[PDB]
Amino acid sequence: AHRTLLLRLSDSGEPVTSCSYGQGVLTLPSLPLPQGKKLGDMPVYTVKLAIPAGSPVTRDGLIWTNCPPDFSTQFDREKFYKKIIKTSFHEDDHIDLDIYVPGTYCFYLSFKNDKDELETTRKFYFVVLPILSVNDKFIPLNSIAMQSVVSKWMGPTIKDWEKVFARVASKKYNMIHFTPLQHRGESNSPYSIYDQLEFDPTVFKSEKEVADMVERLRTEHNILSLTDIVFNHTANNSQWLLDHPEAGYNHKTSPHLISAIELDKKLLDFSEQMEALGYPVDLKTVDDLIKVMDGIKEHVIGELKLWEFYVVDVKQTVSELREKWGNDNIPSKDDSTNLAQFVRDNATEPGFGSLGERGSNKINIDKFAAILKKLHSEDYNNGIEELATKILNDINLPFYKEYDDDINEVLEQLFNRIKYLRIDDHGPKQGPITKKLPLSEPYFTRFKAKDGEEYALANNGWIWDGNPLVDFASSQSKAYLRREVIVWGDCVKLRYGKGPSDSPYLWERMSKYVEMNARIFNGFRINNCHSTPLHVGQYFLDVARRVNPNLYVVAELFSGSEAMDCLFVERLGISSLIREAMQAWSEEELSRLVHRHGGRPIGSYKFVPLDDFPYPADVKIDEEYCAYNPDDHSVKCVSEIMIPKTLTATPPHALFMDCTHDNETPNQKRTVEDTLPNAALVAFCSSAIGSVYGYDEVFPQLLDLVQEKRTYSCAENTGISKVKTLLNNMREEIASEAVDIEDSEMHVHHDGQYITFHRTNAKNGKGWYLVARTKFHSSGDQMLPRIKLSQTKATFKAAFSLERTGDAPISDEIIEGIPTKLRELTGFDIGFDENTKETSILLPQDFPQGSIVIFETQQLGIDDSLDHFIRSGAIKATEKLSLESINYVLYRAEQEEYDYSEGRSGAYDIPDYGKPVYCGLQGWVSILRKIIFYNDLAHPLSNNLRNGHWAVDYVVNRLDLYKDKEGVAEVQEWLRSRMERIKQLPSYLVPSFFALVVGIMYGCCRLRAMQLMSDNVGKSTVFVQSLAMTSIQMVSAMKSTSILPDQNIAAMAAGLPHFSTNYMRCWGRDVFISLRGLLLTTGRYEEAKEHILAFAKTLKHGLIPNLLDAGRNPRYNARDAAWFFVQAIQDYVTIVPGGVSLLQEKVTRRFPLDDEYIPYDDPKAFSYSSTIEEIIYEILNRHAGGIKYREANAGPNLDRVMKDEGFNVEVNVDWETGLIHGGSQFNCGTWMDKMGESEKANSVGVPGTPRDGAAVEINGLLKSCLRFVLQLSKDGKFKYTEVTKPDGSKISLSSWNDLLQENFERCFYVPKNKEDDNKFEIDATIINRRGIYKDLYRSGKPYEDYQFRPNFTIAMVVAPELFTPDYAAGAIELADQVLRGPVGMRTLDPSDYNYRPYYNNGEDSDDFATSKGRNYHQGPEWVWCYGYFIRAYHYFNFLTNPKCQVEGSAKKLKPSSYLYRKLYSRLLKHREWIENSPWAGLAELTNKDGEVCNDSSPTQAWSTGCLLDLFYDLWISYEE
Repeated sequence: AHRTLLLRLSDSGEPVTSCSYGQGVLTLPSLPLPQGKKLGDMPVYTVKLAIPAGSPVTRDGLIWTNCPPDFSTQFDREKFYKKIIKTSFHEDDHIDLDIYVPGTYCFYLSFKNDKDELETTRKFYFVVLPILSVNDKFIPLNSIAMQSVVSKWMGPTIKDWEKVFARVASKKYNMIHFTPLQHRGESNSPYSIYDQLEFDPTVFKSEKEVADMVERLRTEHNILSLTDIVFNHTANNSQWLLDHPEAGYNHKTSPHLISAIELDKKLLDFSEQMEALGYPVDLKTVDDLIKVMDGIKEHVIGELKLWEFYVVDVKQTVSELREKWGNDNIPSKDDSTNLAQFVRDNATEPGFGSLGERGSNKINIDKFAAILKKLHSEDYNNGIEELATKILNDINLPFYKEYDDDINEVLEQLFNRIKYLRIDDHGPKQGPITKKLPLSEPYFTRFKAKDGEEYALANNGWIWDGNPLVDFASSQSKAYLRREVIVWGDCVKLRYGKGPSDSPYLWERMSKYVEMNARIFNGFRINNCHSTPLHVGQYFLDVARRVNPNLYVVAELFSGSEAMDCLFVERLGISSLIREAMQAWSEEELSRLVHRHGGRPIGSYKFVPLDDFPYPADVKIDEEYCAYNPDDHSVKCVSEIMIPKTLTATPPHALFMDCTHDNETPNQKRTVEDTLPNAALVAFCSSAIGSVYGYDEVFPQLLDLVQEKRTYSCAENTGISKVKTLLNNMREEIASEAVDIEDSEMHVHHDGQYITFHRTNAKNGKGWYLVARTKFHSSGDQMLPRIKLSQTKATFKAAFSLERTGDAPISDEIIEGIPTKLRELTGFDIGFDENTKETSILLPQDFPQGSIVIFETQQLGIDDSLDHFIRSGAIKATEKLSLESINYVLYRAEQEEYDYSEGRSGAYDIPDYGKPVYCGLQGWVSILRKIIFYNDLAHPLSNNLRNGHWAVDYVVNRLDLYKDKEGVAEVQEWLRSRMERIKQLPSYLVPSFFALVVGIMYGCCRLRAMQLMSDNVGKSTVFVQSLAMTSIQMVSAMKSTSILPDQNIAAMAAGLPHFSTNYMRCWGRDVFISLRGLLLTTGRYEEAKEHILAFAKTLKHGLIPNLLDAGRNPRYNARDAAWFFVQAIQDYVTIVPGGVSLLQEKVTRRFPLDDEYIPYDDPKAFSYSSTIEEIIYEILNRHAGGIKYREANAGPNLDRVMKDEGFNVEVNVDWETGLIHGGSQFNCGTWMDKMGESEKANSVGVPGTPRDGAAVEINGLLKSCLRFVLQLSKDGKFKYTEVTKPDGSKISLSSWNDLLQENFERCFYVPKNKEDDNKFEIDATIINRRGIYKDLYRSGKPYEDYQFRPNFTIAMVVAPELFTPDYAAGAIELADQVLRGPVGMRTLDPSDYNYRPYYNNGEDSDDFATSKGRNYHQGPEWVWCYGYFIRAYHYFNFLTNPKCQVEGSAKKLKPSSYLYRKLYSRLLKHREWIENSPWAGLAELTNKDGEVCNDSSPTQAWSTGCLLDLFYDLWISYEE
């Protein structure tokens, strides 16, 4: 059915962590194959790789992976396959990795660098666990009970072994771990193997014998099997070690140990001659042990040549010097020792500073002459002897000090270990000399080979602390020399190299040894895996997995850190890590160990796709979460939306051993009674568990793996066997339903000698409660407090006490255990309050140390059908939503909610935190995303969610205000029914289920939006869809305002929250700048029409107003609005199908045509009907014919700081140029309309940026309007070409169009060369940078004409014909370098003297430029200008730079990856902003260089709509 996981990658190809579970590994969940199918019938898993659109990796990017393409292909580690990344700037690309067989797979990405070079990412591994079945019943990996048994002590025959099998089968273990079942060596240690390719001839002969015994275990006792595999060493007496001695580190293969060889055999030569030498041998004399090796200083050290291994032979070099004296970096005595080291780095020969031969380090005498020729006496006798001798002696000064530090560690390590082995340090074991025991532990197992030579391999062991990853036998280490090796004489080196080329027979023999056990057993076990080299373990485990595809791997892995552990688990394919419960020194350490492997906290948050995922409109869905069948064994999606289960790093699985075959007995470390609680605490952990044989049967002491020959007793059902039968059988009931990490929860408590373990299943509410009194020591009576479980019922399951009945039987042929009584306990009182639904549990006074009690518990209100009810129905509930109604479910600012609630409601106040930014689900999701990611159950929202049901009912009771709107009623009922069911749960579970219901409904709403919008939005990246959701944030119906004076309908707000209510909401300039991005790009055609019709009614003076008071008394101080309005009409007709129908739409006009007064009530309002066709011409003709007025109701009651002359602004056209002028020095007719008001700074009524005269945007939009109506008349959709002049003259629209074409660039452009200043009208006394397009033509203050501002880019976008390309490309490149901030566009050139980029509206200081906000447009970085900027930056770079073009499919020149990369880099700060903002949008304004402006509006309509304009450009022109 559906076995697909989603693996999202970053912009650098790295996998993204959906949750923070800690340092982990991309492990895929162990699940049964679909019923009936077997390996190969279908992909076991499919990893969906998600690559971000436009990321640098997509540039000629390839997905490499070592995953076989099909089941027929064998797995090769280093054979990677190619996958083509489908590059797009809008849509992410998904690439499936079909996996047919378990193993270790990895992937990396190759792409074209920014340097046009090739680059590669890291290799990223993910493991697919094996499928463990016994007959035809699936064994989940975390339900494994492993009994580790040792072959030596199981008996003589196979039938004597099957007696042990029947005993562990009664204890209901399902896996047996075999110590190496092979031929042992001269020590009978199970880990020193004679020949790895034959089994113990005492027990088995052929492979068939051991293989049939294993298959008998599977069939008769339902028990699987695995074995220890030894890679690091072999026995010291192997007949194949005589044939192939190069398999170990010898003087040929590893020459550096030659010095260590001659020191080890300098002790096997002294330990035998230890009568007269070292005369007091076994005399236990601490005050004479000095003398014991004070003579060794001369017995070995003095007889080892002062060690020429380091030191250059001084006189044998002067001999070699005189021998061959005939054949500008030179120092002198002035660099005393640099002269010496000059030879060390310029005159030494291949192999210096290198341990190997006795005379390995030497000198190059043939070029020593050429160097010494450019020196002193060209004749040796003259004292060059002593000179070179000192030069050489100076060279050997560091080697001598390297020697003294070496020797000190050689003997300091000796007189410290000699003590412990024999002398009573803490563990005594005396002994003088022999061959069984010597003086020095053997360091180099020596023998004679079949080639006749006397070889010298060595043993292996473990240094105390030494990277536990380096080879002490390798040349990098000096441990065998300085005697820093704790050796095992039983075992001998195994020298693997960089591959099979360094030791061919060793790699070939271990290959057939590994695959021999892989044919038989279900898996392996690797002791000291951290010491086996990585490339060695990877190869042989891959060979094993080719034989046994379901190979289960256990490893005792204690590397340097958790990261190194995860890397080994990643690459090797380890399926389980060994944890030892006996390592806990105290009760607190045991509860902490139990805490790590117990599970997740109770009431943990559940993952959900939120506002960080793409929501493709064309997505498959489980309409009622019902397309699942239990026999399919599919991994389930989170909700009705079929976004597959996420693949995230999880901690490597664990196999918790209450006691291994290497650690001491409970009897030894603690007491015998601790065997019962220590095993119960381990068995309650949500992982794999195991135990050594004898732990359950309470053997007295740890069995010596080397010496002991006694056999396991046949005494059945001793000690814990009865309890382990109960525990293992209980875990078999649980294993059927528990699946993933979010599905098993835990609470663990430690109170003195008691440890509480509460195991809970998060799906059904079932659980187990374990009370375990530990017996680390007999430490007096201790009473445990009353146990209180909230909203839970408890049931007694079982209870036991373990008591010691005397000491252990002493025998010489059986290993018998300490007698133990197993008494069942009673007295536990379980009280249940039928009101508070609280269960109390009291322990009885007869509960001695070493006892346990188990309860079956069930959380109230939870059943198996809860998860289905919460995850279903939400899509059908959103079926009737609309792009308007979604605004009331997801957003609504607090002021927006007061509008509907008359100021009673508002946003929920989270105590100790505050209120969510929106009232709807977005306000919750913005807070919940970080909470779920970190499982922050301590967050104030998490605390409040379990403290009461207030937030639960707040989500449902809000929608009573908007119940009548489309689809809101059914959305509320879904929330009502689900939240009602949630309140019936225990309090501590409410937060997890609250965030689950909210996220599910939020996802269904966000998907509903993408479906209602157009394809370009509904198929794009998260960033584009996040931008598009701002359209829903701003378009809402209100009560206190609207866009129509008669009705309350949807109205685009300027920004939230401060531009949302009353007249502060609608602004004509803001509406029509954002109309194309928020409404046309998204597909809201009918809503964009309503806004055009609404403002068309409010035309006066031939001008569209900025401040719209819903069409009653609007403010007409906007010289910009009318041209953004007539441009939006052009954008409407260009995009909307059948958009020319808008021109003949008839709006009821309002204030009379003759620029009359204010009669909203007088019947002269609903009077002269006007079509959009005549409204456009009414604007074009009224500007040309001349306008002269003073604002209606002029006086303070409109602008109480504007001056008397400021109220009479006006406008007309200079017909020698054809462009529009207007404004004055007391004006603010443009978008930079900050009016001063500071009385302490003396600026009341002074505008900060009046833009009088020819504005670039107005003239650019005018040219766009003229070009629009000209082609419109060509198609018979515009009747008019006559334009009246104040006198009465007439000019055709084409002539006015050509006038700007001939004169616009002439007036505004400032040429780079001083030569052509005589053509572009420039007074060079007032100029700053050339190559710039002007900001204003003939303004009041002429220096404001030649200022670098982002406004000229509006003209470049709407009227590109006005620009010669080379001038426009160079001018916008300067803006990229000078005026472009990270998110906003600098409103004024930083090099200017008026540049103040910090905006503070409350400043009272006496600064004329900064006080009370005059800076508003003189430095601050605005985000919407960035949209118009990057739109033209894309356009003119695409036309100018040849690097920005590449071949177009079917011959249509498209942009290049070079340009897409430059566009993508400039939007990263925007995608970051909308990602990490409580308001899901972009700010209106930003202080200098990205600094947050507190006074800026957090989400603005035209800040995002201008970015959506860019994406629509790239889509509508290329993506066809």
